[PDB]
Amino acid sequence: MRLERVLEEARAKGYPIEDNGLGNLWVVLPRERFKEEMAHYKAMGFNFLADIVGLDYLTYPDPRPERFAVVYELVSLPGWKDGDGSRFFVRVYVPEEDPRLPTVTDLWGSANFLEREVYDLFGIVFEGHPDLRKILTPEDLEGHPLRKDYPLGETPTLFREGRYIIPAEFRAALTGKDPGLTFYKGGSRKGYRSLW
Amino acid sequence: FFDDKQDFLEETFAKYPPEGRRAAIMPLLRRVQQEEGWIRPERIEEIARLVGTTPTEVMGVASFYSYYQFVPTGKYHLQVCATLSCKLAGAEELWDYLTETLGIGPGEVTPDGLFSVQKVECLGSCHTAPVIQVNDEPYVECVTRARLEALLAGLRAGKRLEEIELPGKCGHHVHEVE
Amino acid sequence: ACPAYAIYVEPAENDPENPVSAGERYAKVYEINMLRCIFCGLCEEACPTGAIVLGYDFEMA
Amino acid sequence: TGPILSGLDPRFERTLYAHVGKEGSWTLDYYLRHGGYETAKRVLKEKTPDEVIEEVKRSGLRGRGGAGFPTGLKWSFMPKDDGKQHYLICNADESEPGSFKDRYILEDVPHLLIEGMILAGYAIRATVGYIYVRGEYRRAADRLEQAIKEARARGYLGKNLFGTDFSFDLHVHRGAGAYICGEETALMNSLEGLRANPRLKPPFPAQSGLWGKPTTINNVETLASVVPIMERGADWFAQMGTEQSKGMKLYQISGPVKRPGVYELPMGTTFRELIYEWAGGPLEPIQAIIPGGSSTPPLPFTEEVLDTPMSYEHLQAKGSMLGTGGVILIPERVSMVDAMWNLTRFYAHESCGKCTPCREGVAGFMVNLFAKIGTGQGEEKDVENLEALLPLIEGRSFCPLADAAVWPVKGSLRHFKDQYLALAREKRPVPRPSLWR
Amino acid sequence: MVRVKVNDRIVEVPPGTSVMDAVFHAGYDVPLFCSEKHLSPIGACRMCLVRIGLIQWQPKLAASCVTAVADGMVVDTLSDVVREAQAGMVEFTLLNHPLDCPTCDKGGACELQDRTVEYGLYEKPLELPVYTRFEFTRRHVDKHHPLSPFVILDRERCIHCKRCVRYFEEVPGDEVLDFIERGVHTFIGTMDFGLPSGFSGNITDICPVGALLDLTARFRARNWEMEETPTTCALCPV
Amino acid sequence: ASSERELYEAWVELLSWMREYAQAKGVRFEKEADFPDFIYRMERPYDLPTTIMTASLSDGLGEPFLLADVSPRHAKLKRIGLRLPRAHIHLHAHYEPGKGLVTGKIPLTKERFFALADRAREALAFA
Ligand SMILES: NC(=O)C1=CN([C@@H]2O[C@H](COP(=O)(O)OP(=O)(O)OC[C@H]3O[C@@H](n4cnc5c(N)ncnc54)[C@H](O)[C@@H]3O)[C@@H](O)[C@H]2O)C=CC1
Ligand SMILES: Cc1cc2nc3c(=O)[nH]c(=O)nc-3n(C[C@H](O)[C@H](O)[C@H](O)COP(=O)(O)O)c2cc1C
Ligand code: SF4
Ligand code: SF4
Ligand code: SF4
Ligand code: SF4
Ligand code: FES
Ligand code: FES
Repeated sequence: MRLERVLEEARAKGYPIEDNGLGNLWVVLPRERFKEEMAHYKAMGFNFLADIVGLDYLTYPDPRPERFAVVYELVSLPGWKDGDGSRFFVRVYVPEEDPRLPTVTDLWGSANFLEREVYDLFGIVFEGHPDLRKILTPEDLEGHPLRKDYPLGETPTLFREGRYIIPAEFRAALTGKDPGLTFYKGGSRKGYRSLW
Repeated sequence: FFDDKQDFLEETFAKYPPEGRRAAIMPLLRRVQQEEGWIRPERIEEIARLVGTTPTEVMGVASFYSYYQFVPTGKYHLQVCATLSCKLAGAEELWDYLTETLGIGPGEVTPDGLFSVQKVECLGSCHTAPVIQVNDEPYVECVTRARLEALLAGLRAGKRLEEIELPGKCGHHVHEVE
Repeated sequence: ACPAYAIYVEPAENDPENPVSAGERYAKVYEINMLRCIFCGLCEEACPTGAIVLGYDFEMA
Repeated sequence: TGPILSGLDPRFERTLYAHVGKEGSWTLDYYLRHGGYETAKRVLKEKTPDEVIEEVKRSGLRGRGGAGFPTGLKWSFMPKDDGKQHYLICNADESEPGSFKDRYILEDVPHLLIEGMILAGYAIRATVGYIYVRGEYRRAADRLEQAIKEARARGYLGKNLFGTDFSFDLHVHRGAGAYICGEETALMNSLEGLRANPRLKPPFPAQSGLWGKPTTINNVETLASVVPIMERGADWFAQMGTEQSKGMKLYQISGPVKRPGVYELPMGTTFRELIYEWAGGPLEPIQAIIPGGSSTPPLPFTEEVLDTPMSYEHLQAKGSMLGTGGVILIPERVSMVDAMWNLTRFYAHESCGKCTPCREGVAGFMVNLFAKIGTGQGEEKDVENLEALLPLIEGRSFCPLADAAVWPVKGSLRHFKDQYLALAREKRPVPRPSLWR
Repeated sequence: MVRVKVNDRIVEVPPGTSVMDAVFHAGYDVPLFCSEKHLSPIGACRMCLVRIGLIQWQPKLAASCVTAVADGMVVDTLSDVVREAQAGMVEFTLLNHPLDCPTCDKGGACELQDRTVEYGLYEKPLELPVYTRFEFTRRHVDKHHPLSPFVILDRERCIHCKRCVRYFEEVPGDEVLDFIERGVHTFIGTMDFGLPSGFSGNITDICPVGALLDLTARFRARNWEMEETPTTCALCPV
Repeated sequence: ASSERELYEAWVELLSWMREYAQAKGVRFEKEADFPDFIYRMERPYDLPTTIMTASLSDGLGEPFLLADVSPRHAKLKRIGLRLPRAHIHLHAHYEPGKGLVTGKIPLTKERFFALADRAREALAFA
């Protein structure tokens, strides 16, 4: 139920509403308007902040506005007094030039560790966080390594006669950006959704 | 060959433009076919060489049709009609008798070296079904059980196929049921 | 198919007169790296002839 | 009969087959004493090219070897010379089972043809003609060469024919048997001496053909029929048939029927007149009739079928087509299955291999289906299979052979379905009784 | 220039360029097996059927390669009648084609293979699987026959594309390859022994299936496994 | 039909003639194919007493002059075929209970086959 006043609002305010027919809804908020919007959600009965996913759209094949976008999942915890189950995503585009972004530490306590993680793994400097420090990655590895120009890093598999396999060239599965082995992909292989 | 037969070549090269040379393949092939009763590889190398294109080309053209034979054939290359009209009048049973009399499969030659058997599709002598054509010499029109056995027994005895007598008639361009 | 890159297969052309492989191509080198192995059955499922079929052992070291 | 109307004319006279069956019919001089080359003598020096179009354009003679853009029209598309000598190719290939009409034009009245090609030649500004005669007719090819030697000697072909600057010659060019050469584009390859395949149809013979240069192709009958036309008139012509389908036509017949052969009949004559009056009536009671050619759907033996007028514009509308008028009559001592069985075993022979739909589909799938049904190792399932294959083939091929190979088997499942379902569901082969005379 | 519309996106595309290109230009996608870059279309494989309206849809489905564009034309790739026909032609092509994939050296890069998984599978969401409908005996002919010290030919593999014969006729100008029989028996063969041309080798890449393969590199490591290093020739001044 | 068994024993026979001919005439034998349904067999039982689906006698330079294929185990309308390439000969040996292995109606026997082979050899082969 709680959801609806957000939808009608987004439509009113010119904020796009992306939608998959997969039971997920995203709402695109720009960076400027974020903090106050995110304030309204907490008032509006969305208790519980489940996820913070940093997304890197460096080699995605259809165009995208900005390189990095984070996405929060806010939830209304059903079974509780004002529980409702109104769950929805919020996406927020962030440039590659400036990595700024409003913290939500003062609106959920989930935020504390999670937003730290995304700083570590993707290069996003979170405005006003009580602490940023690297966590999962040691302080001895430069860069925020889960970005997409960064080598996964491979090491030969090794076998008796002096034969090695370099991992990355066995791998036969082809990225959708790639041309494929034959002249061109088409058909099913740019995506196939079996009919219901 | 056509080494000593240069008028025949000159005749067929005159019929077509000097750049339409590949045309010559149809008549030239058919000449080799008749005179030796089949076409062997070397011949095809000459035909090619003459017409100004590689052997491989000429092989492809030659192999297209269904008149030609690239294996040895008997004296009387029997080209039996076996398409609809003829089937309907019982070409089937003719083909049983013929083949079981002579005793050979197709691609084989009768022990005499006088008789090859071979299917073919329609000959356009449907009114006078069934019918066979023996080499390039006109169609043995009709084939009644008598006419067949007569044709064979005569042919073994060295006559021509028009000099072996054959019961009935088979019409000029309309016929009447016997 | 393997997710460790643990199977090294050098193929080779079957001698026509003394077979060791039913088809016409065979395995001149087959080495399998156990230390990298994770234990699957994706191998076994993928080999379309049912050639490689996971065993009954564990007593190795 | 009556004015500009179909049915047997009571004032009719045979024209094209006015000597055929008799002999001395391939003496140039016999032909001459019956007004040989007269019609040419007049036309070349008197009439303009435009008239020899227009006359035929009014006579309304549509195609001749099974359909065809009106003889009159097919001729309009020529450029009328821009440095390219035109060529007239007579398709005297006559495969198409049951057809044998053209045969006799070459054998018995050759000199008729030659004149027709002199007329036609002049109309489309040509100076060379090829006649491509079937690869199994030797008699016809000898008899044709003979006429051309006569005619060539005395200057009825040669240089400066009657005061015009046309010089037009013909050549015989012996085929070698291959039905696919019957299509006009295959033919161009055949003459050019390259393996018989068709070629792309967005150009048409008119703007490029034989060694690139504009060709016009007509069926023998059509070419012969130009001569009466120019002599007697489109006005003489017009009295017959429905409007735009005129002339007489050599309907021919074969299979069981107490007279088989060629009946030079006025157009619009019904099956009844042909089958009973002319062809002497039936033998056994007829199961179905294959109306013209063999690239037509069969039509059941029925009154409403028998009374249908034979024409390209009533048989159009009766859900089949009309090939060369070469009927085959199908008796009930065989089942339809053995008829189409044999027919589609013919097409598999005459598949050329280029097209996917007809290589693998007809000559690879279909033959084997028929064989399975008609040996009785069958399944009901196969008749579902076989039916369902058909729309993938019909639509799409690179050459019109395929569509001719599906239509009979298409047609037999629309009307006669039961017989197929019979032999499958009870699992029994065909009954093949005696038929050898 | 000319307004062509593929499905839902509109494209400009210079006039005199065939439908096929306008399809691929639009981002929609269709098969192909007889055409190739620099060769010449002659529709033959009968794959690349789209439907065409100019508007009014035609009862005949044009083979994209052999029909030009025309102004204001709509061309439809994804349409129910189309998809059906594509399923068809794939299915026919595979009808005779010796099951031999794993041991074929054309590996993960067999143009037939890639088309099949893209477009294939004949009618029926499923609740019971559908696979083959052939159940007669396949074609069987010769295979793995060296034509030359550098080209092995496994004849039976072929789908009778015209690419190689076509190439030979146009490009080196030497004629050394052509089809033999007729109807279904057809197979490419030669009457010249050593395959003599200075450009024999090109057929290895060009042949869509795995009929013409480069003998010098047969059996050494499966196709996908190789590391593919772009570089430049240095053996001659070009 | 139960033809299955009867065809296969004949198929071994057919091969046998080819091996002798090969050493006799100075022409090679070459296996072409093995049954798919043997390679990709993977627990199945087995009946076929050989593994060779297609095999040929070659001139000696890798061009075949004689091809011989049996129908595989599963497929319907089973047959054994012969074919001389470049000369369109397509022969269909069936088996008929009450005769033997027949080319239609004529029995196929060794003498038959050897004669066929030599006419093939002589026209087409360059060895
Ligand atoms: N009588 C026989 O032997 C056979 C009969 N047929 C008939 O023949 C037909 C197929 O013959 P096609 O030549 O493919 O038919 P078509 O549709 O091409 O018309 C026949 C003639 O008209 C010409 N033509 C058509 N449109 C033209 C244009 N726009 N400009 C110039 N010329 C044009 C063709 O070149 C050909 O000479 C079948 O539909 C069937 O009715 C079919 C097979 C054999
Ligand atoms: C596969 C195929 C085969 C053909 N075979 C013949 C044939 O044997 N004889 C014929 O007269 N027309 C045949 N035709 C019809 C041709 O269109 C014909 O040769 C040509 O059109 C004659 O010129 P017309 O259409 O002006 O009469 C065939 C057409 C096709 C598609
Ligand atoms: S079980 Fe096989 S597939 Fe799996 S890691 Fe091991 S070697 Fe690889
Ligand atoms: S439809 Fe058949 S006979 Fe005609 S061109 Fe195609 S493969 Fe050849
Ligand atoms: S061998 Fe290859 S290139 Fe040649 S026709 Fe076949 S598939 Fe095409
Ligand atoms: S060419 Fe392709 S479809 Fe044929 S066996 Fe090889 S991998 Fe398979
Ligand atoms: S079907 Fe036999 S001559 Fe026509
Ligand atoms: S790519 Fe168009 S028919 Fe082949």
